Amino acid sequence: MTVEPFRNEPIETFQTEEARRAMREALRRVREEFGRHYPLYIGGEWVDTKERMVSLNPSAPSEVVGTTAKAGKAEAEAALEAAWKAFKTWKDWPQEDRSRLLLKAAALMRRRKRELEATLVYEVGKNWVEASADVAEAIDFIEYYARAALRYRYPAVEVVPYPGEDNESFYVPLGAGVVIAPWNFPVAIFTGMIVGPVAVGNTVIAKPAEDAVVVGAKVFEIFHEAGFPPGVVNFLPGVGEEVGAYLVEHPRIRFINFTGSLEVGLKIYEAAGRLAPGQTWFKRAYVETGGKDAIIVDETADFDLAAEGVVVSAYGFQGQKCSAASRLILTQGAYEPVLERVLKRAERLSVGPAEENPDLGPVVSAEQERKVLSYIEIGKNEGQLVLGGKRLEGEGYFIAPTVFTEVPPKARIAQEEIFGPVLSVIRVKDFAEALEVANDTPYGLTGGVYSRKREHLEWARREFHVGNLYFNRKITGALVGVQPFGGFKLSGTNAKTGALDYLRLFLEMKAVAERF
Amino acid sequence: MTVEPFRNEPIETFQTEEARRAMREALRRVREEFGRHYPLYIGGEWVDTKERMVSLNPSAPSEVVGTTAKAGKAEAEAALEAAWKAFKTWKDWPQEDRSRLLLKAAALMRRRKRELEATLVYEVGKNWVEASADVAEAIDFIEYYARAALRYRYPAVEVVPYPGEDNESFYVPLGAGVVIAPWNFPVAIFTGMIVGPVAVGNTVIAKPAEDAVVVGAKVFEIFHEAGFPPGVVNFLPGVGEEVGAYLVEHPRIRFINFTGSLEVGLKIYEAAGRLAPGQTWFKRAYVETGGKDAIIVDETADFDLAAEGVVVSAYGFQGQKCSAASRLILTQGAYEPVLERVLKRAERLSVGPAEENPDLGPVVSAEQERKVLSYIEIGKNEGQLVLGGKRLEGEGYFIAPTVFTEVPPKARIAQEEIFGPVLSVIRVKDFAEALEVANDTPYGLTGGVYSRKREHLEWARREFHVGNLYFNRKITGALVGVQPFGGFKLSGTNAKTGALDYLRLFLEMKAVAERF
Ligand SMILES: NC(=O)c1ccc[n+]([C@@H]2O[C@H](COP(=O)([O-])OP(=O)(O)OC[C@H]3O[C@@H](n4cnc5c(N)ncnc54)[C@H](O)[C@@H]3O)[C@@H](O)[C@H]2O)c1
Ligand SMILES: NC(=O)c1ccc[n+]([C@@H]2O[C@H](COP(=O)([O-])OP(=O)(O)OC[C@H]3O[C@@H](n4cnc5c(N)ncnc54)[C@H](O)[C@@H]3O)[C@@H](O)[C@H]2O)c1
Ligand SMILES: CC(C)[C@H](N)C(=O)O
Ligand SMILES: CC(C)[C@H](N)C(=O)O
Ligand code: NA
Ligand code: NA
Repeated sequence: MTVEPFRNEPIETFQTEEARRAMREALRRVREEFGRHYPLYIGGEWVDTKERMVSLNPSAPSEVVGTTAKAGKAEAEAALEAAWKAFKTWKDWPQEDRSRLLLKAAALMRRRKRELEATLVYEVGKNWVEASADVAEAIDFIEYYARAALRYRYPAVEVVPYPGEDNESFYVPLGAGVVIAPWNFPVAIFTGMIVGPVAVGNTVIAKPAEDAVVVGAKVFEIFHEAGFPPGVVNFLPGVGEEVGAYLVEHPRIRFINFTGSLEVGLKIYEAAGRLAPGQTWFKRAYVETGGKDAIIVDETADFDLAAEGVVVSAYGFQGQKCSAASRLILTQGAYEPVLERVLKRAERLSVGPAEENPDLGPVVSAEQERKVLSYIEIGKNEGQLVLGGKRLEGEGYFIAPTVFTEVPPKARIAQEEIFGPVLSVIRVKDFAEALEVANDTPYGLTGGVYSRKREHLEWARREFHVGNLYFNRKITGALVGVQPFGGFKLSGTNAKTGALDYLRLFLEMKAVAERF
Repeated sequence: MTVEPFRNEPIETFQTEEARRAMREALRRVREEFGRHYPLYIGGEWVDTKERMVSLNPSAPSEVVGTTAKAGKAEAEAALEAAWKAFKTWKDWPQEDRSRLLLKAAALMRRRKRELEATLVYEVGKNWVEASADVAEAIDFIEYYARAALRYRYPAVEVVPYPGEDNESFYVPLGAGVVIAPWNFPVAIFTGMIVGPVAVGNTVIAKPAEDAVVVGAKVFEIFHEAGFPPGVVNFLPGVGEEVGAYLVEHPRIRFINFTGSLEVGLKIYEAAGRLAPGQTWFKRAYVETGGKDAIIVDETADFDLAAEGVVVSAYGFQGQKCSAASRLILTQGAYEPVLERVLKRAERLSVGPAEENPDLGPVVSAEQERKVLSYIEIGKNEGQLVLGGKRLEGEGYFIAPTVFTEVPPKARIAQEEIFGPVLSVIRVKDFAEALEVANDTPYGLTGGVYSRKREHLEWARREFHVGNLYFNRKITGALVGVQPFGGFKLSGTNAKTGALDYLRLFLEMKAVAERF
């Protein structure tokens, strides 16, 4: 297979009339389709259930974006049977054939990109550019993994020769596994976690997050149209603690690919270490969990550039990113100039229904709103509230951009992942103390430094202990291929997505010697 | 660093007068030192304890071959402090400097190979060639990992460029971990599991098996002379379920590298999946466990070649190998010709004190003797005893080469790892049924096929589901570099030793972007 070198899918900014027109039409058609029902997808067919999952518009939660079927244990069992049956033959497809199937799925997704973006707008309250970045990242995962998988093809392993023998080592896929996905990047992360394993010959049962079931179904429409053989990919919208846990704990699930909260990731990793009755392997579990990500700014930085990057990092998609800047660590000389600029920029941010393309749409659900507002109340007794801290008026789950300052490094709001538009500003003496504070959390996902001092940058390169570190730019929006994504510590297992190494996680190696 | 391309250390056959003379000298030196006490090695110094571990000669168990100190929880804590203190600077050594240190250790080990082999003979009952293969493999791990580590050096990761930015991804070591080692290859596996992680910048607390504490101490003499910085490698002989479990469960242990029984591997993997109080990472655990390994012979095979390979595979080091052929699966046409040849060959095998270079020495301990004899009793109830099945005269734990025939595929002796000189012979209709029987165990470590039929060999290449498969040769003695070693299913986590991939298991990746 020979294709053009990988390039990232451009993120639409909607600055041309042509792009606005296309997006307006896409939003109109998605809105016109509110209330549609999407079944499960098991063994190559759409399968309905009596029970359903309801997906609300967080900008106007009286509105039902759509419903899906709901998978329980019986549907999990049907999906397992379909996936294992498919694995038997899918594993034997030449890699080039599997990679071409991914490339077809990528082409179909690209052709439906405005529709998928519009679905994210309505279903999870992304503004237009956040929706565009999500979809472009999904396309990037497909394009990237399609190509990366060829690097593992038979027989890929470099071995030392031996006289009178052929020695051949090669990779094989593991089997049928479960993918359990978050609501915050429900096209990008959902797609990536599915297609990586599938590319190299595994089969997958995919469990979308409850708040993002409709867009998960549209991804499955694409998979079905592309023509993945029956059983290779299966779609099981349902309750995480029910069908999700059932699959995690099952003796016949080979691997678990999870992205989500630390709380859930911990349970999954523990469960994966147990031998379920009748289980005949050691389960692999990849868990990519939260962060409490900091940007450090020292007195040498471009303060205007820093303030802009902090505001993008903290408030992009309402701070509902594992990569979001939730801590701003300012050295003494940076404190006043940077905080003043951040406050000035943040107070200008618009908040409203996502379809209007505001700076911030709503948070995703009533439960998320409750948790964020609760953390705001906690924060009021830990640090100094200097901006926002309020729910805004309206049916949708609108929360104002919020800033606390003089926050103690050990405060709950400086340690725990809030996952909302809440920035905690921490004042430190110097760059050495900035690094100490940056590192002193249980997490290690993303981080940033704004500084012109080469020695501070290079020190952070060595010692700011996060998996994804950025200098003089935003700490969100890691690009597939460019920035292998994944963290340290309680940010997860360091499964680097959008990197060659990712696919090795879903392979095992055989070594076969023939003595002639 | 530029060194000669990797080659495997030649295994001494002792066919020359000089080699025999050298072995006799080494045996004499080692036995003159049977009085020796070997302390713990913690933070660059030998540290003694009140309590001790005693090591016996399994060929003459009234003879003590040495004693060592005995690590408890306090010594585990001391080793942890030392290993984490050392990690802070050892991680920052240029890879070339760490690799040179391993190369020095390999040179020192090679200079002491006869002494090490003689220690294996007396301490764990290896005959001369089994001892030589063990030491040569340890040397190989050091030479191979020294070189392989350079493939990961800063900045090793292939990433996609982005305009106006430097994007740099690179590997870093994980931290301090525990290595828990078996008695059956107590130079090779002990050395490999330590030096792989250490090569790329980790530090290690090593817990040798109780039956092989003395030879483990001698490996540490080599590490000390090579000049590993204090705390980089630590030696903690002690009780598995005490000090071993304490380290496995510890919140400050970053990774576990284990080779041993399934029973213990299951406990370790389960424990590793738990977040210990105060733990701030997801532990990595690599567990390489047992096998129930089969050789298939069909009616097209060279029956004499097959019989020789089977006897080597089944009874080499008394069958106390995770790779040992414990099942012999014969198609109808192969059954009589191969079984008659195997019986003729096996009945000629000598058994006695290991230092006399018999075909078989003793099993390693009174406990192993009890286990093997108990399985022989079970076997008498499940199949037909046709050879051996008896303890042999003398204080040493001598057990005759044993063959059961007409063994049902689901018999305990056809399913459970006996780890002694006990071969179970299974008659099957044809090659398809042979593969079915081969695959139907909880294990998947090694396997073999004797056959001249190309289609049967290539069918097995695709479908005989073991990590290390061998055609028309013995299924034991995997060579570093040549045959990446590690299995499927309950044979462990497929951490392929003696392969480039091994070192990646002890690394995490950081991605650092600078926007100019
Ligand atoms: N590290 C990363 O790459 C990354 C990326 C995106 C999001 N996240 C994390 O995701 C979190 C927000 O996502 P979320 O709210 O969907 O997370 P969540 O943990 O609440 O749920 C994630 C998924 O797990 C399922 N689930 C819930 N309980 C389960 C259980 N006991 N067993 C099996 N499955 C279960 C849910 O139904 C959902 O599909 C944040 O913490 C964020 O940091 C991390
Ligand atoms: N897969 C492989 O590469 C491979 C290679 C060699 C040996 N083995 C296996 O090794 C086994 C024989 O070795 P063994 O008898 O030394 O194995 P074992 O499991 O009894 O002990 C192995 C090591 O673990 C320690 N240990 C025992 N209980 C422990 C506990 N609960 N927690 C932590 N550590 C504990 C022991 O003290 C020893 O150091 C066989 O099953 C064989 O198949 C596997
Ligand atoms: C998907 C998400 C984690 C995105 N790649 C980011 O870094 O913000
Ligand atoms: C050390 C041991 C596992 C050896 N390499 C073998 O295959 O027998
Ligand atoms: Na929704
Ligand atoms: Na001994």
